[PDB]
Amino acid sequence: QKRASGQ
Amino acid sequence: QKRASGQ
Amino acid sequence: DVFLMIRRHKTTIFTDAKESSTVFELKRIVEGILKRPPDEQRLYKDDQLLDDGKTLGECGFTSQTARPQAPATVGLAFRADDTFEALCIEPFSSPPELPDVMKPQ
Amino acid sequence: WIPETLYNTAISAVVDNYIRSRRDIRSLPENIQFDVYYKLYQQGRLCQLGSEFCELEVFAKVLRALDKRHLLHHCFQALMDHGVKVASVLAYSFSRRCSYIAESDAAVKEKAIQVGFVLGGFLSDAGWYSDAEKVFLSCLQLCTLHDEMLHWFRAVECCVRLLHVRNGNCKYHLGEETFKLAQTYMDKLSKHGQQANKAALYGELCALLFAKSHYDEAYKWCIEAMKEITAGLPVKVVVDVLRQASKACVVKREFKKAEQLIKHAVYLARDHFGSKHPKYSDTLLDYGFYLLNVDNICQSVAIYQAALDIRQSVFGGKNIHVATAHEDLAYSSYVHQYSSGKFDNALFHAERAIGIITHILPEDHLLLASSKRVKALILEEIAIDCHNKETEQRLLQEAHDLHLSSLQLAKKAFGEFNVQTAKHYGNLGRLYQSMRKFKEAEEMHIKAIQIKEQLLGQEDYEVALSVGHLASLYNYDMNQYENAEKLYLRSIAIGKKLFGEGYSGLEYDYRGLIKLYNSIGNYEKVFEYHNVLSNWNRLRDRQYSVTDALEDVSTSPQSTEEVVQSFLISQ
Amino acid sequence: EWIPETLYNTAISAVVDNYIRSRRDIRSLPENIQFDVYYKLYQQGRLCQLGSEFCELEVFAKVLRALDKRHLLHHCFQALMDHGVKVASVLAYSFSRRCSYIAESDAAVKEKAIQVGFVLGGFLSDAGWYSDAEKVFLSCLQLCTLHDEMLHWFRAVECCVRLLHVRNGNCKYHLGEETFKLAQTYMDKLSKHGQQANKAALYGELCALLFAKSHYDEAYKWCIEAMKEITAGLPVKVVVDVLRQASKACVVKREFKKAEQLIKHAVYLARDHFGSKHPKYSDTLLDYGFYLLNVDNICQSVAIYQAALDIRQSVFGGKNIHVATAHEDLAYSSYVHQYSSGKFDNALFHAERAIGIITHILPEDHLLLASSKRVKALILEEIAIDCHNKETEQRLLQEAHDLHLSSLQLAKKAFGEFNVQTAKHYGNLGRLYQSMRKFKEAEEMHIKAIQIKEQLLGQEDYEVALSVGHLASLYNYDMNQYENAEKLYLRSIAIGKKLFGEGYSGLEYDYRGLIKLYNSIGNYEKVFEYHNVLSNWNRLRDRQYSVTDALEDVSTSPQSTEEVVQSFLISQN
Amino acid sequence: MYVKLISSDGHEFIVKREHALTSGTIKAMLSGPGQFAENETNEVNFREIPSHVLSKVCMYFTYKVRYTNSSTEIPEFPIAPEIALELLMAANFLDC
Ligand SMILES: [Zn+2]
Repeated sequence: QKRASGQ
Repeated sequence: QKRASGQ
Repeated sequence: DVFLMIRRHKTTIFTDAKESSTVFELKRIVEGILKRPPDEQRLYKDDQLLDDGKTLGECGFTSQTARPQAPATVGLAFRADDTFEALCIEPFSSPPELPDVMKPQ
Repeated sequence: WIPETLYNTAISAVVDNYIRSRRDIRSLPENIQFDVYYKLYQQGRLCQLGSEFCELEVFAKVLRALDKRHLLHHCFQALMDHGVKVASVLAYSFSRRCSYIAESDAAVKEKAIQVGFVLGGFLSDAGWYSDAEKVFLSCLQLCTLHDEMLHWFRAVECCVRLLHVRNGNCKYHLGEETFKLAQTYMDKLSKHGQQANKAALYGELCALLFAKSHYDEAYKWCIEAMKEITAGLPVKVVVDVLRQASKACVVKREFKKAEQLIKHAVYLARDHFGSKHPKYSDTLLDYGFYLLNVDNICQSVAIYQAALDIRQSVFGGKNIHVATAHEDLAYSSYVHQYSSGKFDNALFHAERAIGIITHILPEDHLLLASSKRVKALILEEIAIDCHNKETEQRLLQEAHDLHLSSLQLAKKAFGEFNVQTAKHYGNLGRLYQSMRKFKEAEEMHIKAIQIKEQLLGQEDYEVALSVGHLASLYNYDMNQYENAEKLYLRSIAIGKKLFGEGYSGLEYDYRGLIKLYNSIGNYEKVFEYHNVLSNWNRLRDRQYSVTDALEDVSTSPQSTEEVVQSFLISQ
Repeated sequence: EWIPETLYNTAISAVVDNYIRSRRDIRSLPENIQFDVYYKLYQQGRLCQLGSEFCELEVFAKVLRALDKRHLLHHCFQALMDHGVKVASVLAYSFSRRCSYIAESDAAVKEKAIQVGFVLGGFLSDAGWYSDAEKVFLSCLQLCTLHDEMLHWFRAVECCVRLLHVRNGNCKYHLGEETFKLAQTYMDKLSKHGQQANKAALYGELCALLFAKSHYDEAYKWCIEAMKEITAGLPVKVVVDVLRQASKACVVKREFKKAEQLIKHAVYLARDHFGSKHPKYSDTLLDYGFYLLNVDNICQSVAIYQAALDIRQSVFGGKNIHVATAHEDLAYSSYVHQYSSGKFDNALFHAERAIGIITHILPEDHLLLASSKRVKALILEEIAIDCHNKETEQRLLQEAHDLHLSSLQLAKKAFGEFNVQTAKHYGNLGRLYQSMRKFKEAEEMHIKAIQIKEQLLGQEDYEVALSVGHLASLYNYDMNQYENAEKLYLRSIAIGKKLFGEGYSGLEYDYRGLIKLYNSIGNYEKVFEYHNVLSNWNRLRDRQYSVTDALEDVSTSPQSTEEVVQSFLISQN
Repeated sequence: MYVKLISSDGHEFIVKREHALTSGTIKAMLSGPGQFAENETNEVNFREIPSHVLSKVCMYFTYKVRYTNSSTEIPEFPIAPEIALELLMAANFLDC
């Protein structure tokens, strides 16, 4: 994936 | 569309 | 602003007086209602003479305990001819006592 | 802030003491008992209210407050949404009371019938026709046990209402029997020299024969009903006869008289009843039917939404009267937003129609067929307008099983050779056209056209519509342009004869012929039909400047006798 | 074995079947018998007959005295609310109405009303009806603020302690500070008479309030105050509440070493006194899952929430705010756990259940939606990316955008423009606009989130680290800004390795992006050494896959009360 | 400006006339042949309304008149459970 998990 | 509305 | 129920025998005068107003104005407001001079009448907060000099706030008629929802009663006697009479304040009525559903029966 | 009245404060105090004064409320005046029960509804105590309303002694006194009946219809319905079956319990209680007092004099029987009539009228006004039919059956038995003049009048007035609750319940086979009983009682009445007016009964029979798609007999009994309208009828009777007369005129292709009939019906309903009454909503629903069938679809959505918003207010959710408003608004939104492709509001209404009808009626009920048909029409157009082939197959298969269920219901109830089963045949043909199954599509359209031309003459609007559908199947798919051209010419001729050059359904035939000739040749024909289509578009843009239909009804346009007399003079 | 039924349970069925003709006489029964008749009515499905007797306050007061069978009473009450009857509001209004009448009455009647109000408000707060438990507690306070005597200050400060719990849970944070000020005023009035009430519960409730408004600096101070105020004579519920709120305040200031001890002791105390099937044990389980999710122990956090939700679906019923909070907490944990796997099937099912409950029981303009919605608005995003279609992707991203806008509007209306929750919503919107290919809007939203969060939290805070990680992912993968992405990736990596060590899960999502960056810009030595770093990270990640269940990790009596408290207090120096 | 609301028992609840016209029925009773100013206060007979409920009615009069168009939050009128039913029928009859 590109970005981290949604906060 | 190709045909008229439904009845 | 204090609300009262000036009951004598069966009448119940529903009057409103200022908190700072004295008992003499409370006796004088009956002049326009029952047309009897304030000299020949005295008030009664549960067997307590209410003299003219002392104010309504001094004798326990605070606006918290005499709100319009449940005004505080005050007795009255009209001296008859020369000697005052006892408080003959008759109770209103007994509402139909609804039975308690939790009472064992 | 303002101080709340001593009445409302005392109601709040009595309700709060409900356990200690539950039976003492029943000794209150009838205008206080209903306010206490409405406070129970408002406070959320639906269980106590449901327990009280399930008793006929309590509910009869609630029904005597006619000022706040609109408040009662939203309480009762809430109880029927609460899960307590108040309607069936009240019907059973009334049937038990009638069975108990069958052996009595004619004094208490007349009292029970009058209580029976208000209860049945409430249960049929709320939409519980299967539960109002039991009450009216008990009333009819009471009026049948004796044969005096007043009992004959009450039996006729009870078979009028029993016919009404057997029309909205889709029991069209018992409607003929009920009308025969009413006719027998009326003949016995006229034998003794006392005549009862026949407007309401003939209007209910008109609704029966229209719902069976017997439009010729429906119009005949329409004329017979309007021949029996006097100046002394109740406004409800006149309104019902006007509504059913307008519907019969519409399906008889007589929009010139249907317009005055239904506009006068809407005016009468909005005048006597009000803008938030269930009967006004019924008039709006039939007026939307009129507007949808006269190529005025854009206003019809504004009428059905007006009709539904009245019915969601007085009744609330999970009601057949709201469900009918949903399934009618869903079809009108489907027709209006057809070329636009925005079947988002249309499907949302058709989902609620099935979601309400499935809860309150059995799976084998005809009213579920019409709600399934509309959602199947909407799902088909959502299917062909999407890009996912998985969706294009799943939605098409859902529409297929919905159409087959509706066809089975219509075939079981009406028969093989009715108009309403031919409409399902035509819809199935359109579905098979969309679903790339053409051998069955041609058969379905042929069956629909043959049934609708055997019954509805040769140049009707419905047969023209099915002819246009079959012609689009031949043109765009089978490439049999010889037959498709002939069917397009037939459809164009019928549409022009019925709706004129400003018909909005002529685009699907003009473009069809344009593609037909582009496929085969005759570019002079392409040019002529192209400029005809341009003229049609210009005329449609000129006519598109429409107004609100409620304003078109206006206030006090006509008089009650004038409209009936004009209709009768115009045959 | 076919044991014949007890004569008690056989006569209960005979009494229920004869309920209508013996309904009045049932109210004149012992409390243990009378509750069992109503529980049999619920069991038989006769809710309307049961609901018409739970609406009366005095009849419901006797079934509230059956403290043993309260787990059954909660389930009956939740069945009644799902039935349609609004017994929670009816009982609250009945208590307030019958409470305003005996304001001037004697001390015994007012004491009885106060006790009935405490039991009823505690029930309605336990069941989750905070808008209805507030009215009961408001009426109890109104009784307490009549006579300025000794015990009335104690009962009023207890009322104000209970008002914070029914206002923090109802998201009435504006009234929470006022209630705390009133309670502190009454504690000062007590202190003027040489008597000090125990302030642990009030300070724990205020810590919950300040954590809810994202005031972690003040929340940590107030939980320190609450833990200093814990004594030996506190009830188990009060010390459990204080311990779990102090754990939630410690984990959000990233004092994980103290938060683990506090929450493990809280879970141990909840499991001892209350059991494994109690609402308070489930609350401690939710806070334990919050800890485990914040400390990169997500796989155990999912199982902890799954254990927490299963208690709430058994004790309570269907449409309940406690079940809804368990669903929205489990939906987010399953989301973060299955983020790499992509199996958002249970996470979406749990997020949809949470919204399907909160919308039914709360107004559309309520703050508790802003959590549930955004959780769905995360999952709907990741399903949109995983879906190969463009139509379904567009529809899901538009739905997630609507949900994120609604949640951001709710958070802005509740807290303000400069809150940490608003910063979280801005970061989520930035991620979504990155997914929606609106790169300028994504950059603006991420910059707004950074500006809001940097001043509120620390300069090198964990939330700032993950948000600069999101912004670096946007700059690297999408905006091709190859220097700002580098510096933000380095910041995120530094903060992650400073806080969680080398086992932080976001380290891989930073290293892969940074390797892609360097492959885009060159310096193959950096690429090689970061491949080595990523291999080492994978090694430490597979080594730390012990994932032993945290339910038994709290063990049996590892320490005791006023030892974990004492350790937490002494560690503050 | 005072009216004497005599109850069924005989209690003479002398309330201000401005307060009594809050109820529609008392306003109607003080119109027509009932507005004849016998003595100074108009004696209104209430042979069906007992004293224990007419006292609550007069208290409601002095409560609504005082608390009308109140800016602050208004407290509910205290109606006891034993009086609530009899004061419900008295509130309907008096149209107050
Ligand atoms: Zn119920």
